[PDB]
Amino acid sequence: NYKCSFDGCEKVYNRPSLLQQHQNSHTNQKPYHCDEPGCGKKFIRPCHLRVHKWTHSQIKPKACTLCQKRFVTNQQLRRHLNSHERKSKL
Amino acid sequence: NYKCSFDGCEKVYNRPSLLQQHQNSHTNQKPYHCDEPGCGKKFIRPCHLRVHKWTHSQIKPKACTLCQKRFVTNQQLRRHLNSHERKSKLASRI
DNA sequence: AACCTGAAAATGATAGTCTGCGCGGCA
DNA sequence: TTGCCGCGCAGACTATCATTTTCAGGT
DNA sequence: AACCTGAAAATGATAGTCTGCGCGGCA
DNA sequence: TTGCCGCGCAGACTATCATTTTCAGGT
Ligand SMILES: [Zn+2]
Ligand SMILES: [Zn+2]
Ligand SMILES: [Zn+2]
Ligand SMILES: [Zn+2]
Ligand SMILES: [Zn+2]
Ligand SMILES: [Zn+2]
Repeated sequence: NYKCSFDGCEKVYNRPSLLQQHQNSHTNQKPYHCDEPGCGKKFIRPCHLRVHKWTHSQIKPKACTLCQKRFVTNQQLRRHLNSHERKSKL
Repeated sequence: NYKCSFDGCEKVYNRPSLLQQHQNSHTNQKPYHCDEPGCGKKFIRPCHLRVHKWTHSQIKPKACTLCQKRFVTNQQLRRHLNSHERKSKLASRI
């Protein structure tokens, strides 16, 4: 496997990529750049950037059947629907 | 909560003791010493020493139902019983 | 009331971890 | 031709925290 | 064969992390 | 007495590596 050389970490990952992404956390390195005009945000991991890029699309992917609002994560949508339900109850 | 001030660490623990024990990693400190004649081993955490002290005690805690041998960790005993099972099965197939 | 005010909830963005896939390399 | 393995990839989750919006209390 | 010999397995010790408990301090 | 909150401990775990013992290979 692959272990972290950091002073007191002692973490282990089963892939080189995972170790490099973990180590970028100690070195505050964010290889994955948003190629979007005006953003210049950077991220440790490719998933983080794949998700960030949705903030720029005019129409966000996940939709609310009720209020037509749109969202990015599933968790965003579920939290929003639980707010709708808690609101109905009141 | 409790965060590590060390550069680029970014660990977090929910108790002072936990933070202090992590910080023993940076300072290479082993506060908890074995008070046993001739041992003089040292440890980062109190649990590590609580576990070590069993090596000196006359009766180890975990026992084997089969061969009566005794052990320290549960993992030790689980592994030993799986050795018993592998051997019993292999000779039973034979 | 029509106010404010800070608390409470919603919303938004982003960090780590886990699963399962395909794809090349190896034997 | 094989599968067998190491590996990166893509997407999911939870958790965290900041930023906004709502909300209730007192005034 | 009964050898050795190195591989594989057993065994032992020790690092970090997670959960649940009781325990004291308060308000 | 309520709990509510911090807090350290104990038990449990995973994982790693060192040290011993077992076990087949060729001889
Ligand atoms: Zn690390
Ligand atoms: Zn961007
Ligand atoms: Zn909605
Ligand atoms: Zn640290
Ligand atoms: Zn000792
Ligand atoms: Zn036994």
